[PDB]
Amino acid sequence: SMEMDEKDFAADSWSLAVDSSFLQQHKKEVMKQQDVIYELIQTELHHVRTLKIMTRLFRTGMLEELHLEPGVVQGLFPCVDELSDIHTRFLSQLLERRRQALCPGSTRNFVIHRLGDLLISQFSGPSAEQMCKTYSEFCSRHSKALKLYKELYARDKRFQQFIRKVTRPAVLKRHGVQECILLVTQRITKYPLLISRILQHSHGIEEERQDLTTALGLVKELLSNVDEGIYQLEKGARLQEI
Amino acid sequence: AIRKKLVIVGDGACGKTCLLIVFSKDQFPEVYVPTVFENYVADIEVDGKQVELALWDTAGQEDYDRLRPLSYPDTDVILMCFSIDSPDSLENIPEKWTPEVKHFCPNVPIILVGNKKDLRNDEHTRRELAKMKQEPVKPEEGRDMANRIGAFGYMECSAKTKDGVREVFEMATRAALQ
Ligand SMILES: c1cc([C@@H]2CCCNC2)c2cc[nH]c2c1
Repeated sequence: SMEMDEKDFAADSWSLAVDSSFLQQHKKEVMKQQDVIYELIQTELHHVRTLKIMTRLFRTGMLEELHLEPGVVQGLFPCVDELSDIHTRFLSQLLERRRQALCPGSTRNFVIHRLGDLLISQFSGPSAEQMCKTYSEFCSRHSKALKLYKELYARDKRFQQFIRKVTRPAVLKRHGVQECILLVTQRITKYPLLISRILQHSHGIEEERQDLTTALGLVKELLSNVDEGIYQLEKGARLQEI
Repeated sequence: AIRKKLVIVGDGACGKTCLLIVFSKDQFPEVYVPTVFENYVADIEVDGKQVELALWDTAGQEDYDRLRPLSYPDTDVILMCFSIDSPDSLENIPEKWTPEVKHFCPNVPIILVGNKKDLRNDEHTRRELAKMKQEPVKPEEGRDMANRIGAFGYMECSAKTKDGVREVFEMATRAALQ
């Protein structure tokens, strides 16, 4: 992550991120909607950060320090470049929507009134097709990635020393290789929970309530498609077993 | 310190996300309660043993039968949650959650946890339940279900007041060490 975005999302809520003199000017219903929108952006920022630890810290570090065969590194981090592209782009739009909403003279006071339109765009058309295809591939390769990790850590000394070195800082406590893989798999099922709670506090504008209802239906359609397209791959599985 | 993994399972409104948030923050959040829980690695010392307990939630995965089991690999302890204000969440334990957890986590200890124990003394809760010929889950009903499914043990808690929360996680750590 970058310092600018970390400070903007350091607070536990939107009501603690904005100036208290700006908070006072708003209705509690707006504060509640903004707190949930802020949680969605803050967790999207953490999700992209998880993907950067996988591509830059783990994957590239293995390629440059261990000179591990790229097919092994690919098996450990399937679709990480594609996932990083999809979520970094989505995050850029969420961050730009917040930036545009800032008051002049302020880097923290903002109200996001429109979100449904961005959520319909992300979860429809080509971008939705790419998320469905990428998560179906990722989640089908998830178990194999974990077994490959466990084999290498237990039997390779240089790989074990690499892992222990890169995961030593306290900021990486919940971000080991297996933890990153499960954090990524679980991300997609957080979207309907966050969007439903945003919808609960977005009845003030009828068009926004309609856009969030549409976005919710699109995320559920995507999740159902990803779930149906999954079949766990096994390393060295025979045709007779498939 | 040894590394252990804990996963919480249960119906959508069983209060599992609130339980994980309250333990990881070590208090009931006063300004805003988060909608979701990502993960957390707790530093716990139980009975003289130091453990790193990784905490995971299955909230949002209840309708996705092929995504949900991806949370199960290498689990050391399962917390199987139900809500005391929801007797219908208790009946889903034996024939939905128990067969799934025994298939994907064989020989993993299960702790049956009765959440929202404070609602046993809530008037609005008792009135809404009496309209459907129901009442809050009794302590003996929770213990009998835990006995029936072969649970390691039965525990109760309240994320709202923090009562029994620390004890649940210390016992889960002891269960993961056996
Ligand atoms: C949930 C449950 C199961 C099995 C089948 C029924 C008994 N319990 C275990 C599977 C198998 C694949 N995905 C699953 C999700």
